[PDB]
Amino acid sequence: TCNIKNGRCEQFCKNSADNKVVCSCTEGYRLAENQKSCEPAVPFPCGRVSVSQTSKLTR
Amino acid sequence: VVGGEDAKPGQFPWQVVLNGKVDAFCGGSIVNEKWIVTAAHCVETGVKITVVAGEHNIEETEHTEQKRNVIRIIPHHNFNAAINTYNHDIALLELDEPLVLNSYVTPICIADKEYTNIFLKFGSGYVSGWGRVFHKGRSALVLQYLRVPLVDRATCLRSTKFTITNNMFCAGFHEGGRDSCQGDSGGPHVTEVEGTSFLTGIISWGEECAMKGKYGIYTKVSRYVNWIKEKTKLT
Ligand SMILES: [Ca+2]
Repeated sequence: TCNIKNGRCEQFCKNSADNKVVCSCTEGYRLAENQKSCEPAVPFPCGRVSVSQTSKLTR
Repeated sequence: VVGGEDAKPGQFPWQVVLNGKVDAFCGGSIVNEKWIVTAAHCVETGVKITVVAGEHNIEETEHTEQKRNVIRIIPHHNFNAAINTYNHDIALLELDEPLVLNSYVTPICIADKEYTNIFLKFGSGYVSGWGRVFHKGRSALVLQYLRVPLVDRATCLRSTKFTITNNMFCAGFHEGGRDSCQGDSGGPHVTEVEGTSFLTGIISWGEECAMKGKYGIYTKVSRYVNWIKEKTKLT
């Protein structure tokens, strides 16, 4: 159920049938294979930092 | 923003600055390539406005800046229905030419009514802008940001003589010292959800800035997301 930890959905959750859940994502993202996480479906999805920041790491 | 820190370039890629009869007078957030959401009090039906996305230092050139002209302004229909209440302080700006999205120019996400409210209740959001960095002091050259805690409604109500409507929320610290301020209006109050930022409020009004016992007042975006989505569709 969506009651606990948002149904394990990274973004949106909706209760379905028999106490189970259906996760969804906002525009610019698609529901991943595991059915819970949200992955970018466009080059510059809303709400994310993509400069990543700094220039001194393994990257 | 009083008591905040300098943003790093590209840290709030949805943030824009509005220029007009007064330079860097308000902020806004990118809804999509053709639309900005800001505060209605910033856009007095009439005067010409320019929007700059990809901005960081207002006095230098970063070569990331994208300037656009505003061709249409839509203040919420109920703003100024009453006088001097600041209720429904939200407006949409259509750009003449589409912004080009990249790492420095990216939209803010906007959830449905239910989730925007759920995100606001997490209780911690970021506000940013180029407004005053001191009550009655100078405006910022470099974009500033600040994390501010949500304030429970009763303390909110109890903190001012002015009416706090259900289309508003309070955020800030009990001890003061850190707050959004004049010039920051229209900028976003955002909530980061697992690395993805969602629009939860619009910097709107307050009494002085960063004073102890007072809090910043924000437009409650959850009440307006249906309106934002109806007006900003691209064809
Ligand atoms: Ca600049």
